[PDB]
Formats: sequence, structure tokens, C-alpha cells
Amino acid sequence: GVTQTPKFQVLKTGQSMTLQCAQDMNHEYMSWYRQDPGMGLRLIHYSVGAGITDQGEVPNGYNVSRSTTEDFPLRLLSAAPSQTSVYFCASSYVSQNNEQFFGPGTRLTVLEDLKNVFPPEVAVFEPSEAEISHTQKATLVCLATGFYPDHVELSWWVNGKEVHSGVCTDPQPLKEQPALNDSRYSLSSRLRVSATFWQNPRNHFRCQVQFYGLSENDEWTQDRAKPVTQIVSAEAWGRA
Amino acid sequence: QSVAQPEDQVNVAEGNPLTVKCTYSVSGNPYLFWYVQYPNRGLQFLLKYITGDNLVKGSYGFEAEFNKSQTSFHLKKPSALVSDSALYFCAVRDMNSGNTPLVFGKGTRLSVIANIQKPDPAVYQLRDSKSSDKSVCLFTDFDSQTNVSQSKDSDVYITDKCVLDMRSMDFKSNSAVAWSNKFACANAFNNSIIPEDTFFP
Repeated sequence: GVTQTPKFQVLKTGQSMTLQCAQDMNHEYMSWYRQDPGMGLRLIHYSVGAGITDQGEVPNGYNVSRSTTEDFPLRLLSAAPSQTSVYFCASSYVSQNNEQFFGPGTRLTVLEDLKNVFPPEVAVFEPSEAEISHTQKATLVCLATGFYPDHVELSWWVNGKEVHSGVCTDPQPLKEQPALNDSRYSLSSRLRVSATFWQNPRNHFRCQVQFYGLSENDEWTQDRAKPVTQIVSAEAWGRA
Repeated sequence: QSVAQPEDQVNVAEGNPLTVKCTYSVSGNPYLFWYVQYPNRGLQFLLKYITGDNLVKGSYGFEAEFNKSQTSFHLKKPSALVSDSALYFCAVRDMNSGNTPLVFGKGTRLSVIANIQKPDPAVYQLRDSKSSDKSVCLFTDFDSQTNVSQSKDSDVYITDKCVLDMRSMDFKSNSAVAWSNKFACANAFNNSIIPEDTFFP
């Protein structure tokens, strides 16, 4: 299929970056689109084959190359705030009847300065007796707060394995300071199990939030810990 | 060479038919496509119309009818699932264009409202698993007739509703979370407009 790396990325204005895209389906055509709220998907650049690159609808500020059929990298010369969005690479066979296959996307955020990047703090809240007795169900809540930018992945884990059933995570994070050009965020999620499951002391629950921040080759002289890409979690045991 | 999705948001009740509109403007014969994008994912191909049968079938039970006279290619599905909640994009390629990449519309968000057959609204309080002090308020089990409003107090945070599906029980339920570093659950969702029969243990 089509793969893209990185999946998330934060950049300081002026920095350069190369988004990778590969497809192993022998597709001749590869392309890059950006998706922005209320603007759908806009074609940046595309390629009909090795050695050829074709200008798209919004090529300014971007460069691409096609030395091979498999890869089609997108390079941001000098990152600018307007380049903040989600980029999708897509490929397909040559004829007009073929549909395009999309990669998973890359969420990119450009900031004036990185001093605004913060990882999340995570906390797990346990089910109340009231709910258990009243519904015979048990709901755990997870909170991730104070993070910025909005590049996170929250997952629940039970006895060593990731779960999806009985879970719903806010589709959007909320600003802790609605009035701030770079307000930090909070996000919640819930995990609901049967009262019986939670009441089993041997069951262990865990909420982990994968935060995408700075990398090793990133300077940092602030007192506070460098906000690198990391996983912050909180856990709780079942209660009898 | 363009496509238009006249509506931005579309709401359908769980189990009911769904329709996502799209119209095209093309010089030659149009090749139309529909894609779905689930939260935080890339676009996934559903179906396409090239030639012949105007009624085309695609992935996940979706269908679409190419209507020339109306220059439309609406996306349809007999019975909507909550999991069908996503963003939908129709795209087009003009046969007389010359092998250009697909051209997309602005998309339309589809919301499939869960059918809560056994509402039992209630606001519970949950304690932190590592320390006393911290707590959150959980407004859960309300039917989808309920609207969770943001908090007036700047120190109170309230998340929008969110439906969870316990497949092992074919059970689904809504819930919203509220917390504050200031505050009590009794008046947490006060500003909303909560069911008169809400259980406040």
C-alpha cells in the first residue's frame, strides 16, 4: 500500500523538512495534497513517472522529486505557518479509470518558536460505586491535559493488550484558554466495562497518550524538560 | 473540472437511509469517485462510476447513482451504522482532461446518531487513581435528544458527548466529562439543559 512518514511533525518557522511517501504497487502516478478546514484536498504536486514531476494547484513553497517509482518525497524549503495542515500522498495506475490509493497522512504544525511545545499530563479516574450499583457497568475516564501542539494518540490497555470496545475518545481536544493563539489542550476518553470486570482485582487498566514533539537533533536550553516525542500514561487496578 | 458537495453536515439516525450529495461540472464524460475518511485516517476508496450501469455498488454497502440529467452522483446506503460517521469526499476526473490527478470536493461530514433505546441519564463522580483531590464528573446514558453545552465558568471544562459501543453486549451509550481545578458535580452540567429525570447519586 501507500505509506508516509512521519505521521506527525512540529516545525519552527524557517526550518526545512522532507515528508516521505512510498508505494509498492508499481503505480506510475504519485501525488501530494494538503487538507485544510473548509477547503477540501488541494493538489500540491504530482508525478507521472521517474524523472518527472508535475506542478499542482498549490505548488508554491514545496518541492518534490521522483528518482524512483516507489518514492515521492515532499520537501518544505522554509517552513511557514501557512504550511500547517495535513498532507496526503496518493498513487494510482496510469489510466483515467483508476482510483487513487491514499497514505495515512502527516499532520504538520509550524510554530514561531518551540517554547510553546508541552507534553500532556495523564490521569485515570476510576468508576463510582453509584454507577456500578445503578447500572452494573463500570466506566473509567482518562484525561490528557496541557499539551501543545495537538499531536496526540490516546489508547486504552487492559492486562497488557490494547482495546477499542467500550471506548469513545473526544473527536476534538478543548482549549484550556480559548483566548490564546497557542492555547494548550485537554482531551478525554472513556473506557466502559461490566461491573464484574472492574471488580476483579487482577484486572489492570492503562491509559497512554503518545505525544509528538521535539526530536534529538532539536536544541533546548529551557529549565523544564525537553518536550520530545513520548508516551505518558496512568493506570489503575480493578477494585473489589 | 470540478465537483460540488452542496451540504457540509448531514445527520442520519442509526439504521435509517443516508444520502450525501455531490454534483459535477465536466466538459467530457465524467469519471466519479467517492471516498470516506474516518477520524485521523487517510481517505479510503468506496466506489466509482466509469461507464454503463448508473447504479454502482462499493465497499461497506455503499452505493451511488450517476444521474446525467442532474449532473449528480449522490452517495447512498440503505441502513446507516454509527461507524459510518465520517467525512465523505466525491472526486472527479474529466475524460477530456488528460490523466490529471483526481479533483476533490470540500467534503461532507456524516453524523449517524445512535439509537438509545434504554436511556438512564445520570451524573457520577470518579476519583483519581493516584491521588485524592482530583475528580471528574461523568454525565452518561442520556439519549441522543440531549445536548451537552459548554461551561459558562472559565474554570470549568466540559467535553462534548461521545458514543461508546460495548460490542460484547451490543450496548451503546453517550457520555460527557466535566472537571475543574477550582466545583461540584451537582452543578457541573447545570448550564447544559439536562433531563429532568437525571440520577444524581
